[PDB]
Formats: sequence, structure tokens, C-alpha cells
Amino acid sequence: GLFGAIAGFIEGGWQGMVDGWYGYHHSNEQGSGYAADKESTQKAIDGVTNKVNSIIDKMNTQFEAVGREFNNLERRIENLNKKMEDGFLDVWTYNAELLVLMENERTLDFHDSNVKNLYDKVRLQLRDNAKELGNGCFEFYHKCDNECMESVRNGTYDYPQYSEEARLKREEISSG
Amino acid sequence: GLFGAIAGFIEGGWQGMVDGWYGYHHSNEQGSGYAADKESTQKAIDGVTNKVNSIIDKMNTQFEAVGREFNNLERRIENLNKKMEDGFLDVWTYNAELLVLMENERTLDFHDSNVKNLYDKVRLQLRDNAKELGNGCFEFYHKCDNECMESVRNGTYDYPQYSEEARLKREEISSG
Amino acid sequence: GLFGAIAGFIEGGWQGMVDGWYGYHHSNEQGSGYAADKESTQKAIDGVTNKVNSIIDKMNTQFEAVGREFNNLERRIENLNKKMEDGFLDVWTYNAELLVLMENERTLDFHDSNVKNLYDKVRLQLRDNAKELGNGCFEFYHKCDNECMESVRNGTYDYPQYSEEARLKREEISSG
Amino acid sequence: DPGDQICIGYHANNSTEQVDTIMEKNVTVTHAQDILEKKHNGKLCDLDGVKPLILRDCSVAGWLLGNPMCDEFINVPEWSYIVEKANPVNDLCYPGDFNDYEELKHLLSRI
Amino acid sequence: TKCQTPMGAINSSMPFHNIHPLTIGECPKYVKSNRLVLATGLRNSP
Amino acid sequence: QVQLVQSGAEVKKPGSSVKVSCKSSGGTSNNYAISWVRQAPGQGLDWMGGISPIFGSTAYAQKFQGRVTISADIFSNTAYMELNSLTSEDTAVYFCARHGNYYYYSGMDVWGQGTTVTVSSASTKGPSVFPLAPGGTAALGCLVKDYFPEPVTVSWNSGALTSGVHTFPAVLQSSGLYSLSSVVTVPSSSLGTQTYICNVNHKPSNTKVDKRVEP
Amino acid sequence: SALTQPPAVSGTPGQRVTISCSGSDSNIGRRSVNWYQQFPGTAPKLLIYSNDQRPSVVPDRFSGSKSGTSASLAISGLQSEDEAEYYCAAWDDSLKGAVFGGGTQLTVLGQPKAAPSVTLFPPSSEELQANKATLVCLISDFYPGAVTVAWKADSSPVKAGVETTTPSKQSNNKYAASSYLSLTPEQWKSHRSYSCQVTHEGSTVEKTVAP
Ligand SMILES: *[C@@H]1O[C@H](CO)[C@@H](O)[C@H](O)[C@H]1NC(C)=O
Ligand SMILES: *[C@@H]1O[C@H](CO)[C@@H](O)[C@H](O)[C@H]1NC(C)=O
Ligand SMILES: *[C@@H]1O[C@H](CO)[C@@H](O)[C@H](O)[C@H]1NC(C)=O
Ligand SMILES: *[C@@H]1O[C@H](CO)[C@@H](O)[C@H](O)[C@H]1NC(C)=O
Ligand SMILES: *[C@@H]1O[C@H](CO)[C@@H](O)[C@H](O)[C@H]1NC(C)=O
Repeated sequence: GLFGAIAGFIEGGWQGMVDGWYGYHHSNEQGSGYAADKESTQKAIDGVTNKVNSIIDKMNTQFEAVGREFNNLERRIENLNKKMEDGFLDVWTYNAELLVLMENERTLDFHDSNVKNLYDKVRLQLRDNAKELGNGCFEFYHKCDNECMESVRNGTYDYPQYSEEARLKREEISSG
Repeated sequence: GLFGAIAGFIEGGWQGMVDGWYGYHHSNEQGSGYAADKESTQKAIDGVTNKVNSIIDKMNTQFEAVGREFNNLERRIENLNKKMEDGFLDVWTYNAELLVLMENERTLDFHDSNVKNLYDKVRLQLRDNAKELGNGCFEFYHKCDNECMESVRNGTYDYPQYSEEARLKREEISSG
Repeated sequence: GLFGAIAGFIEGGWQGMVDGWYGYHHSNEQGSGYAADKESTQKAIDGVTNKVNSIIDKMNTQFEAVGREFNNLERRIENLNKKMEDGFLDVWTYNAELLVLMENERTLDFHDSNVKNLYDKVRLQLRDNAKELGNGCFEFYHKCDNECMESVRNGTYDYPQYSEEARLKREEISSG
Repeated sequence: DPGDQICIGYHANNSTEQVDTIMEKNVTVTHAQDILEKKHNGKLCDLDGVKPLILRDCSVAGWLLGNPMCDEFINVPEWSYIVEKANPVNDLCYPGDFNDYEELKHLLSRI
Repeated sequence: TKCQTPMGAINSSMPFHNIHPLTIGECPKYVKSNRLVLATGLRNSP
Repeated sequence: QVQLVQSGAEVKKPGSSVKVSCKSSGGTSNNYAISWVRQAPGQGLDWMGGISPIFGSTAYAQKFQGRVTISADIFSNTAYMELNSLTSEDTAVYFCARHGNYYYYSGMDVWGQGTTVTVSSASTKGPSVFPLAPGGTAALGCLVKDYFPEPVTVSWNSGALTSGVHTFPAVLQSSGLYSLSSVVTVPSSSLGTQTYICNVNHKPSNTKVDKRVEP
Repeated sequence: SALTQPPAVSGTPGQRVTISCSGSDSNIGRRSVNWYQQFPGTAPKLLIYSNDQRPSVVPDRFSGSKSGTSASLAISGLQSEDEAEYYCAAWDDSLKGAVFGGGTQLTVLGQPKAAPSVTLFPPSSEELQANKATLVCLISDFYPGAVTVAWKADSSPVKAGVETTTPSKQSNNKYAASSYLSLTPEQWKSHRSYSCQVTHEGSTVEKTVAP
């Protein structure tokens, strides 16, 4: 997809993530588990809901064919009537099929964008307090218990709190 | 937005940045202040200017209703005329409303893309001579005076010039 | 472009890369050369092929003008016929010109997205086993022979295999 | 000492072909596809092997009533389409009118 | 020909043409445009 | 399942040009490379070049560079090969073949049926046909002499006699003309009863001859 | 050329047969090998690609390998339907083009010898009247598919006007040929006997006609 996340650097989706479209899986001394990102999920639902409504609203006034009859010496106007009615039905068939293919393309890229932005939201909070593994996961250089994990998921991660613990660990590793 | 910058990792806009749509704020020993990125600003203005023109140009030949009259025993052709004129006015109303919603979506994401690309233009010049703070700002590991700041803003930052000063400072920090 | 790669952080294209739309150039003790990324190239070709087909398929049933004649006391219906035929030809002219400008915009950004995602595919395999130079290139901290380069290009790069060699070199550099 | 490198890049060539987008015009691209036919041969041809009826200086009325200037068309073979000039000179030689003429011409359009 | 217009015949596989609206046969679709070109390849800069 | 269908056999004079088509039916091939590969009589396969029309590549073998033009029409799903300045060295069967992907390195997995091109300075000429006159069973036939180009069709008794019929491949004379024979094996009892007529059709000269073959 | 293959290989039904392909650094050395199978008068079929990969429709008795600047196709368990021409192929980075080997003809051994049926027709009267004379020698149902043809004027060998076709495979998997003797009506009168001699695997079939 355009944003490189879904079936991209994140190899596949999670059957285990049932309560959000995008979210997290963590593992620490306390255990492991899934959690939805409810904010990005809700934003995306709102966008798709509006999209569906927009598409239907804009098609709300389109052409309505009406039966009209003509006698055997009104063939020219009969033919003009047929072409006119068919002409609008072709315009509107095109408008609907095309709009649906275009918006479908945009919806699937919108999801990819949302996953990418969630990953970056975590990446830019953690900075060098964790290692990027390249597969959508981060390995922390400090212990990160459940309240700490929740601070990452809710955008309140406190980098200064853990920066010295992480520095010591980064140095241990880099010193070999 | 799709690119994750505006109201994303960069929390909000600057009322103080009046002479560009995108730009920089710096702080060093000499003082602090705003500066526009005039190149990305101009490129974006040019794009939006063209967009507006494109939209209007493509609507330049659209349907013009014309009064036509019919007597009391020409009701069928009167009705065909009414449906035909209304039919085009509905097609063109749809084309205009839809084009405007679609292009508006693209314009707001275009701005987000431009901010993201400006941030990355700085990030990829600085590399590890500065720390990414996660909020749209970089903290330099070397002193960066006004001419140095201007080299960042104009894409001529000279990484090798500062790399040793930055290495010493990065090591001081990493050594604790 | 929206994704910041083509004529962005990667300053220009390669006349030397003839067998792919996107790909790599490497240099190591064994020598240097170009190689296509055939997977991303093929995916993009498939997408553009479908795009062209989609555009043509959706225009497959559009309006066909037909000659109709009217006498000197049928000027009203003659004029209605002319407006009706012209009206559809204007709708369809608009649909074709607009669709082509919109899809052209999307095609050029699609290429930019593909280049960006290829760069990130390499970046996220290498992690800190190589230095990002900021110009689309990576400089390895370990020796990377032709089989190693091919593992990067085919997504099987083995980070753990080289991580200690790279750590030693990163430390040599960081120690000055 | 400088290390081995890999770079990511993309195709360029000497194309000067250009396309337009919504935000940009005359964008030079590596490859493009023209989709609009602008040429024709300037002639009236057989349609899939069947010759048209070309009335020359005769109108449909002149043909069907048999204006004697229209003797080329005394019997005409099967046709694919009919070609009539805007104002044929051989029409109703003895002046008058042809009732429901346009409706007849419409019928002829399916024969 | 397989496609005839009042100005001349068309021999083409293009999806569109701009010769004349009133055609007969197996024809491209008529539009008023003077140019329709789809991008396939990449931006090509000097 | 895509099939590639090529245009029909060609008979060309020296110095002329031939353009062969390859239509992808049952689906497009525009997202793949198609190559043209020829095979001279009794010889091996030889690459002429290829095209990958959405990708935007056309490639040519050095040995044919300048004499061959390869092209494609993405809208009719057809690829073409035009070879100019023909000599007898170009008499061959020409195949189009689609690669497994957009470029020419991958194995060619879908092939057209081939198009025979025969280059000769001979002029079109209809055959002179002679009878070949005849136990259990007997052998009688027709000699079909001095025609150009291939092919000739031979039937017996207006198509009514198909059994025991053996039409031999033509010999190509040093003159440049062909000759062939058709022989039918029949019961020798059925000889002073059933009549035997060969019908020889040579489309290129619009020749059609019947020839009665008697004991 | 560029790639070099043996012109011929043979085996019996169920035998293992191998076909080699020699190249150079600019092709097999640095690029992947494809192999094709071709039956007479029909288009080639892809058998192996990327050195050793097999299309799903190709039986697993076919395998390929590559070492150095050489490649090999192996057919385990030879079947009669494998009699065909085989070509190796690769891209060549010096020629910047695709190259092929010269082809290997695989023969499946064990098919029974079959001697040639001969029929010899003398010049027709019609043709003599047109001042030409043609002797028509029709050879059929032989195997293996290779004969040689000698013409006899009385008992002397003719050294002119003999034109003989290549052998062609009949529907019954045996072969046919034909040979033509062209003579002036005077040469046809000038002798008392003409004879077509067809030799097939040492043994000679003969027919004769008299004016
Ligand atoms: C975010 O998570 C932390 C858990 O450590 C909690 O203390 C805090 O209340 C949460 N804040 C918000 C804004 O939800
Ligand atoms: C960029 O900025 C530096 C200021 O350090 C200046 O010397 C240089 O002239 C500027 N270059 C361009 C291309 O504007
Ligand atoms: C990727 O490259 C390596 C070369 O080191 C090779 O061993 C491996 O077979 C390749 N794998 C794939 C899946 O193409
Ligand atoms: C384009 O032209 C240049 C000369 O300016 C040449 O070096 C290059 O090979 C050409 N590019 C291609 C792809 O032919
Ligand atoms: C695009 O190029 C054409 C010349 O081919 C020129 O007439 C036109 O002005 C150009 N458009 C723009 C906006 O540069």
C-alpha cells in the first residue's frame, strides 16, 4: 500500500486484535497481550462513515426515467427520448462505478496511513529508549511495566523518566 | 492527516509564522526566531493555484439551459425537455460538489505531506549530528550559529564540518 | 512528490537502471553495479496496467451521437436534439479529461511511494548495522559481499549474523 | 576507512514526453501513453466490405421518386450507410413537398 | 474501414478520438479534447 | 488462461518487409515482456528482441539491430515484429513468447503457434497436374507439378474418397518451384467400376483442376 | 551457439538421460538457465527456469542444475513421449540479449525397424505430349527416418535431374520421402529400363519401370 505499513514492514494482521482496527501487542515481566488504539480506530471509523454518507448523499438526485409513448410517425422523437434516457443512465452508471473504485483505493490506503502514523507515534515517543526491530516492534532498553506500556499507548510516555536506565543499558550493549 | 505531521507529531501550527505556509523556528546563542521555507511554500502555492484553475477550466463548457415553449397538446415533448434540462443540471451539480470535496481532501493532505517532507529534509541533512526530540524539533550536538542554521534551512548543511564536535558531545552524553 | 523520495531526498534518477523502475546500486570489494528490484517494479507495472484498463473499461459505454433531421417548422425539437447531443458530448469530454488529470497525479505519486517504501524496506532490515547517508544510500559498518548485498535486495538480510562486526566498527568510530 | 554501500534509486531516461496533472502542467515523464486518435484518411470508405450509397447531387426524395437527373440510382445495390450532400441540387424537379419526409428518412436509417 | 465519419475514416485502436461526433461502425469514443495522455512511467528530471 | 495467437503464413520476395502480429487473447499481456524468437529450417532458436509495453522497454539482439522493429498496441493487446530487407536467410518460423514477468531474463512460458515466412524470388504459378496410372490392392495417383508457393490441397472424388490417401510433402526444385504427388491405395477389383478423380486446388494462383486417373 | 549442447542423446524407456550445456562467464556463469522442450512443428515449452525450478505442469522426472559456466538437464525415468528437441537458454550480459544452445535431439531407443514400401510411377502419356518426362518414386513406412536414393538408367547410375525430399514423419510415426527423376522424352525412349533404388539401414529396396 502507499504508506508501506500494512503487508509492508508489518508482515501481516492480527486475528487476535478484535476490539480495534489498529493497536498494540506488548510483552513484559507481567505478561503479554493485545490492546486496541481506540482513538485512531474511532477516527478512522468516523471517516469511513462519512465517506459512505457522502457517496450516497451526492447520488441522492440523479436521473429518473419515465415512460413516454409515441406513435408510428413519431419515430424521430421516440429515438431522441430513448437516447436521452439511456444517455443519463450511462452517465450515472459511470459516476457510481468510478466513484466506488476511486474511493475504495483511498480507503485501503487510509488504513495503511493510519497504521504507519500509529507506529510513528510510538517511535517518536520512545526515541532511543528502545530499539526498532524492523517488523513493527520496539525492544525497550529499560523495564516497561503495565503502567509504562499504557503511557506509550496513550501518548504520555515519559522519556526523561527512563532515559538514564536506558543509557546504561545501551552502553552495556554497545560496550559488548 | 495522511502524512502524520500537521496535528500529528507536530502538535499545532505557529501563529508566529506569517511569511510562509511551512518553515522553521530556531534557537541558539545568538537568539531565536521564525523563518519561512520559501521553496516549499512557493511550490505548494503554485500547486494550489493550478488546482483552482484546473477545476474552473474543466467546468468551462457545461450545460446551458434555454427557454423553450410548448402548447397544451405537446405535453410529452415538454416533459422530455424538462427532464433533459434538469438531467444535465443534476449531472453538473454532482460533478461540481464532488470535485470540490475530493480536491479539498487532497489539498489538506498535500499540506501535511509538505510539512512531513520538510521535516525529513532537515532530519536527513542532520543525521546523528542532532537528536530528534519527537515533536518536530532537533537538538544539535554541536553549536549551530545563524549561518549554520541558514545552511540547514537552505539544504547546504555540511555534516562533515561538524561531525567530530558532535561525536565528542554524543560520547560525553553516552558516557554519562 | 507526496512521498518525498523521487527528486526529494534521492536527488535524481539513474540512466543506468534500465531493467527496473526501482532498484539498487551497490559497491563493495568485489565491485559495483546496478540491480533492479523486480518485485516492486512488477507490482507497479501491474497497477498501472490495471489503471489503464479501468479507465478504458469505464468509458466503454458512453454517448453516441446519431444524425436526426427536422423540417423548418420543427426548430424547437431540432434545438432540443442539438442541446441534448452536445450536452452528453460535454459531460463525457469532462469525464475523460478530468479522470486523466486525476489519475496522472496519482500515478506519479504512486511511483514516489514505491521508491520511498523500497528505501524503508532496506533501512528497516539494516537498522544500526549501517549508517544512513541521507541521499538514498547506506554505508555498512560490516563488510557486505555480493551474497550479502543480494540478501538485502531480496529481503533476507540477516541482521544477527553481522551485528557484532558492526558493533565493533560502530564503537571504533564512536571512540574516535 | 569507507565502508561498502548500497543505494536506492529509480529509472531515468532521455524522454521528453510530457503529461498534465491537476496541480502541475507539462510534467516530463519516462514513459506515457497517448489515448486520443486525432487522424483520419479524409475519404468515404466501404464499411467492413460493404459500399455506401453515395447520392452525389441527388437527395433521398430525388432518388426514391426517381428524378430523371438521378438515373444513377434507378436500382441500387445493398449499402452500409447513405451519404447525402447538405443541399443536393437534384431533389423535387417539379416543385412541391414530400409529406413526413424526415420520418421516412428515419426509416431509411434502418434499411 | 471499420469506422467512418463524415470527414474521413478512422483506423485506430485508441479508446477516444476527436474527429467528428457522428460516426458509424466500430469506433473509438468521441470527445472534444485536443490532447489526452496518461502517465505510465516516472517523473523524468534533467 | 492467456493464449498468444499469431498472424498467418507469409510469402515474401527478396528485399521486402514482413510484419507479424501476436495477439494476447483470454487476458492481457501488457504487464509482461514478450519476445520474438525465430527458428530457421533445421536450426536452433534465435532471439530477435522483445517489448514490455507498459514498463516501456523495447530490446533488440545486436545481430538484428537496425533491421527489425518490434512494437505493441496496448489497446488491442497485440505485439508486432517487422523485419526489413528480407533474404532467403530469413526464411524461418517466427514465434512470439511471453516471459514470466516484465523483463527478458525470466523463462518464456506462454508461446504463440509460430508464423512461417518464406522468402523467394519465384513468381506465383499454378500447377500442371498429371495422372499416375495403376492383386488385391492397387496404387494410383496424381502428380502436381511446378507450382509456387505452397500450399496445394488435393482431394479425391470431390472429398468422397478419404481412405488410403497419402499426399506426400512437396519437393522444392532448384527452379524455385514445388512439385508433389498424391497416391491412393484401393481394391484392384474396384477398377473397371469406380472412377478415380483427383481435385487439385492452388489458392494463390486461383487454380482448380480435376484429373481423371485411368488404368 | 554461445551455449553448446551435444547434438544428440538417447536412452531407453525408464533410463536416466542427461543433456549438458556449456556457456561462459557472461551467460551461464553470471545468469540463470532456462530449458525448453520442442516437438517438431510445434512451439517450444518451458521445462525448467532459474536453473532448477520446474513449472507445476512439468513432470518431476525433469530436473536441472548449474555449476560454474555449465548446466545440465536430467530426465529420470525416460518416457516415449520425451522424444523431442531440448534447448538450454540464458541471458548474456556481453551481448545484452537472450541466447540459446544449439539444441539436443533426444531419441527414445527401442522402436522396431520398418523397411520402406516403394512405388515407382513412369511418365504419363499426357506429360510426354507436353515434351517432359517425370519418374516419381514414392517411399513410405520406414524407420528409422533416413533413407538414401539411387536412380538406375538401365544399369548405370544417373548423375542428373534427381531431386529428393527430406524424410518426413507420417501419422504412424514411421517416415516418408519422395524422389523425382526428370528426363527428356528422348532419354525415356533412349533406354529400356529405369530403376529407383532406396537403401535403408544397409538393405536396398528396388522398383523398376519400362517404356
Ligand atoms: C495514560 O496512561 C497512564 C498510565 O501510566 C495514566 O496514569 C494516565 O492517566 C493516562 N492518561 C490519559 C490522558 O489517558
Ligand atoms: C545557504 O546558506 C549559507 C549560509 O551559511 C550560505 O553561505 C549559502 O550562500 C546559502 N546557499 C544558497 C544556495 O542559498
Ligand atoms: C536471497 O539472497 C540470498 C543470497 O545471499 C540467497 O541465498 C537466497 O536464496 C535468496 N532468497 C530468496 C527467497 O530469493
Ligand atoms: C541519455 O543520453 C545520455 C547522453 O546525455 C546517455 O549517456 C545515456 O545513456 C542516455 N540514456 C539512455 C537510457 O539511453
Ligand atoms: C506546455 O507546453 C506547451 C508547448 O508544447 C505550451 O504551449 C504551454 O504553454 C505549456 N504549459 C505551461 C502551463 O507551461
